[PDB]
Amino acid sequence: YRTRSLGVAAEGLPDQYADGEAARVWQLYIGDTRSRTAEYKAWLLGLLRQHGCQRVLDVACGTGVDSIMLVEEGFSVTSVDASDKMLKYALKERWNRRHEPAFDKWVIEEANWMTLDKDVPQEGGFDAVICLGNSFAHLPDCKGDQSEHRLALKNIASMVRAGGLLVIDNRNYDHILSTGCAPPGKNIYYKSDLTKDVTTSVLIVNNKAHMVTLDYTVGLSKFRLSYYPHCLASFTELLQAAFGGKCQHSVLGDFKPYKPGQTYIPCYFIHVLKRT
Amino acid sequence: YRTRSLGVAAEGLPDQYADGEAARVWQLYIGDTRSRTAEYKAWLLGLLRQHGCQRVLDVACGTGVDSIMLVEEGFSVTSVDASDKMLKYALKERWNRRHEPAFDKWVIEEANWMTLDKDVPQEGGFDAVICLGNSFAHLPDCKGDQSEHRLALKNIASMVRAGGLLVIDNRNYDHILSTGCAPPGKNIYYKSDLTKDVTTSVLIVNNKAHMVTLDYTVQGLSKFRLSYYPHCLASFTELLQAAFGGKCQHSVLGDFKPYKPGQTYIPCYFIHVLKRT
Amino acid sequence: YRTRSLGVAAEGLPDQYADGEAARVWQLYIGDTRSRTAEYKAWLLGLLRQHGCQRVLDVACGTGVDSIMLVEEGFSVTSVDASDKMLKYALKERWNRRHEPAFDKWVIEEANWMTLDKDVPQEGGFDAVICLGNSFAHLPDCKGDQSEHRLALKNIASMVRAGGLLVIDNRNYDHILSTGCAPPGKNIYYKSDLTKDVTTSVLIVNNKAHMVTLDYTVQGLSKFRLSYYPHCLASFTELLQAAFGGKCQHSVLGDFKPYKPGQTYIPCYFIHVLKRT
Amino acid sequence: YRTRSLGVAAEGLPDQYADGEAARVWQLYIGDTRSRTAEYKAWLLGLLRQHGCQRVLDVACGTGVDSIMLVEEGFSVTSVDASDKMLKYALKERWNRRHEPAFDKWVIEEANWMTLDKDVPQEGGFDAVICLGNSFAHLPDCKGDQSEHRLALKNIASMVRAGGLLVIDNRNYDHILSTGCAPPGKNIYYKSDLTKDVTTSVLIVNNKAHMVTLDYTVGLSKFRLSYYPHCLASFTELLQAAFGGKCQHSVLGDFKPYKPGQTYIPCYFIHVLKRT
Ligand SMILES: [Cl-]
Ligand SMILES: [Cl-]
Repeated sequence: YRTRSLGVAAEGLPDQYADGEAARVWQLYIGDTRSRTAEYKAWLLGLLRQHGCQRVLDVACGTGVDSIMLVEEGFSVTSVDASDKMLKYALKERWNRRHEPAFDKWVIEEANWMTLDKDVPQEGGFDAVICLGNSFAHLPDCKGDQSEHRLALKNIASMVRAGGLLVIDNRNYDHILSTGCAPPGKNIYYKSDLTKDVTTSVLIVNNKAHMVTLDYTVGLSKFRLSYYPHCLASFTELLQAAFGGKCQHSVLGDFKPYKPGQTYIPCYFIHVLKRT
Repeated sequence: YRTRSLGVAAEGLPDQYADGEAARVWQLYIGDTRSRTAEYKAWLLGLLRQHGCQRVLDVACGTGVDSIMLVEEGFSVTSVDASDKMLKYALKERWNRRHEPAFDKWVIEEANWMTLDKDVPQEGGFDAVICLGNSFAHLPDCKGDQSEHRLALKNIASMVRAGGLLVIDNRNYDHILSTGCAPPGKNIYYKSDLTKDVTTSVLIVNNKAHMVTLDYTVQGLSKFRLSYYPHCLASFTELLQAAFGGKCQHSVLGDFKPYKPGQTYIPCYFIHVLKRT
Repeated sequence: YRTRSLGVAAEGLPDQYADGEAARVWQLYIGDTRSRTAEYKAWLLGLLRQHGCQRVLDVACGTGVDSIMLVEEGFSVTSVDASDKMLKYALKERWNRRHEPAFDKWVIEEANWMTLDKDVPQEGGFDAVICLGNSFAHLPDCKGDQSEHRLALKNIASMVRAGGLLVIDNRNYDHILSTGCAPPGKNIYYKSDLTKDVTTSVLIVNNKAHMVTLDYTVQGLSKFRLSYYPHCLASFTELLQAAFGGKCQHSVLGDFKPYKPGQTYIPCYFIHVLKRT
Repeated sequence: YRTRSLGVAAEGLPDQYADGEAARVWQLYIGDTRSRTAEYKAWLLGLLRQHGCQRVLDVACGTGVDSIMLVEEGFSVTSVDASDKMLKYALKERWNRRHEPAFDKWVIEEANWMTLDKDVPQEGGFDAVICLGNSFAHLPDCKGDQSEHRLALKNIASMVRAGGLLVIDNRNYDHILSTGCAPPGKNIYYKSDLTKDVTTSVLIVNNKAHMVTLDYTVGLSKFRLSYYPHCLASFTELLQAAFGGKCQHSVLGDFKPYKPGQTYIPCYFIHVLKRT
């Protein structure tokens, strides 16, 4: 005897967990990203312009910060996320700036990886599809095999029109697994000026890493966030497979070309594929 | 071990209970409100215009259907709700119509009854504040006295300018308690063309009704639960007076008509109009 | 992720909720039963001996206080309960006194009302089956008709031999519903010397009382919750007849005395004695 | 609106989770131990007799199987566990055999590691205290440091009278961690004739192993059980510390003397300490 079904709202009632002490701290986290690094912007703009990208799909746009840059830089952006809770902030921003012609043109919609094909509006499909900030790692492997990772990837891939780009990244889980730590301050896209401590939890199921759970401490309060530990060799194969190997594929480590065995260990691997 | 804290989202992940069978059926419920009845529109519009209301605050605006009407009729509307889940549909609509001047001027924001004074923007406060559709009954009495009902009301009241209206209703809980049924099809504002069954659950705590919970089945057969505080007429009226310090004129309608104690016709909803003096 | 499945124990680990604040206060409640009133003993012993009862089945025996009396008075008692948590105290007692011949002969076993026929050992079935202290009211009506009440009763009935008694009671739910209070200090079997406050919660589903839940505070101030099905007198009586196919004699006591409809004195408990014919 | 507080029972009502599909399968597990191995009995009896043990405390006795043997072999046994749910089976057995003088004399009681000193009845304290079958591993480290392991051990230690034995064991977590598997069929005390599959989950917190969770499949149904991963070097130190190093201490691997670096890898380490 819950008083309302899980997931139903009520006029003038806060949705189920809005008021919780973890939420009102999680919103500090979701919004401490207000400091794009110079090196990131220079790289992304550089790559999209080099390949002649005009219409861009930004998947898992979150508060839309990456999208907002693209809109400002002259691109034709549609931005999607599954989370209403975060999409709300992008939608807000668009609205304040609804008066600027670029922002009138900015398309923001709900979409889920698992049904991406039905969700997104376009015809032709995009010049580039970007999925940056390690968002793909959010997707759990509940099934057991990786049948959800395969389907999500093939849906994102399908968004890429012949000669177009998929630009997608993962935190260096190779390094994470071997040290057993996901330390703070390592975002290459946005730098935080927030002090944090992180507890790293690695879950190994039947001798295969299966989840990395981060317990953040940041006025002092706790939130939890969880990740699928994508290893470089494996993620690469997953990406190829989404295209049927009809793609060229290169690997960056922190925006610079990556060579197996190099001495510098990157915080993130960034995969750029062009559909052939 | 939860893999994420309750109430935290993840880029590219549905928020906690979005895909549950009760949710994707609740959205069917919450978008039934699509057939405003003729005499509702004619009464509301008539009252606002009788008292010269221009600036209107719509509290718990839900998908914003009542607000959308007001904007379409020329009013200066601001619309609030605590539920992001619902405010989503209103914001959507405004966006589609952002091209019509009236909709550019429509203000939509997050607010909670418990902090309404801080939350809403304005100076100095509305011609009329409308809270209709029985939303106030959504607010539970967790603390046990009715201390929360007192504060909410007092906050809504405070939005009302000198000379202004508070327009606020309740389903007829007197009738509900005495027959122990809150049956379907009774909405006087929007008529459903959806078939439903309702189970009605009345909770009495130490001899005072404390909660009415409704378990809907809707016709693909699916279920959801929604809960209410049972505001009786004599009580709610006192509560409303108290929100104004009695410095108000108050009258009671039953289904849009003047209501008289002991009349034979039993109204589905009581609707309270108060003017601040 | 739970670290162990719900309901599995671990060598050297307390079972799931043993150390919770409500448990270690519930045990204070469940061992209040330590002051049998004089007129209870005198009525029970009197009835059993009037009808020549030797072999007795005590159903929901809890800590076994009623059973311990019967054994001490010379009866052939078997005692059952579904709750391991409670059966623990009875088993303990038997063990301490395992040296007295009467206690060597006392049978104590696990049984569930839903399967009572399979569960209890015997051939051919008891002189009297006693289920007293309002335990039957513990059984919820989850399925909605009273199908479970029917089966339980029918199972208990089946334990009764030709010529035998079923002795079974209910707190007076008629009174409870009509005043909306189940107040403390009313036990006619055991008197507490413990101070308590009770909150009474009545759940009505589609116009039929479906549950009474009691939230106790006990005087170190601690809280626990316990729930009951509200058996009304007219109804429970029909249910009991039906368990025997009407092939039974039935009478109703109010607090150990013959009960007559419309009398002025309002009993705390109704106690039903039925003899199989 | 739970209808009754968590952990309260009701005359003629099954305690909270008794009826669950995991429980009625867990009882198959708790009772598939009806086949003591010959080698175990020969070792334990041998050791207790060698040191002249008469009064024995069996901690975490579970269904009492080890205790029942001791009672049958002539010892003065008191047997304790925290779990009513399992203690119930020992108590049962005693009762059926209450007629045999040895079983009249058998003391069975409730006790918790954390308060063992107050819980157990004795004066002098025991000739040997046995905690076998890997039960100590059941005790989680919720605190974070190992302050509960330290207190439990010092309580068990305190049960041992001058010149007496603590005999206590752990599954080989060294091996478990390094292979990432806790496979079935490896009990050296009791052999199962039950077919099982096990999923092994290792949880590493801040680079220190913290939990091993076993999901059993055994008519096919699932239960879960969890363990603290005690490593040999560390557990040894913990045991010494419980005595203040005023103890001699040897290590067996599967009942045979254990030598660091030997080629045979044991399933269990068994610690025998004598208080000096
Ligand atoms: Cl107007
Ligand atoms: Cl007798």
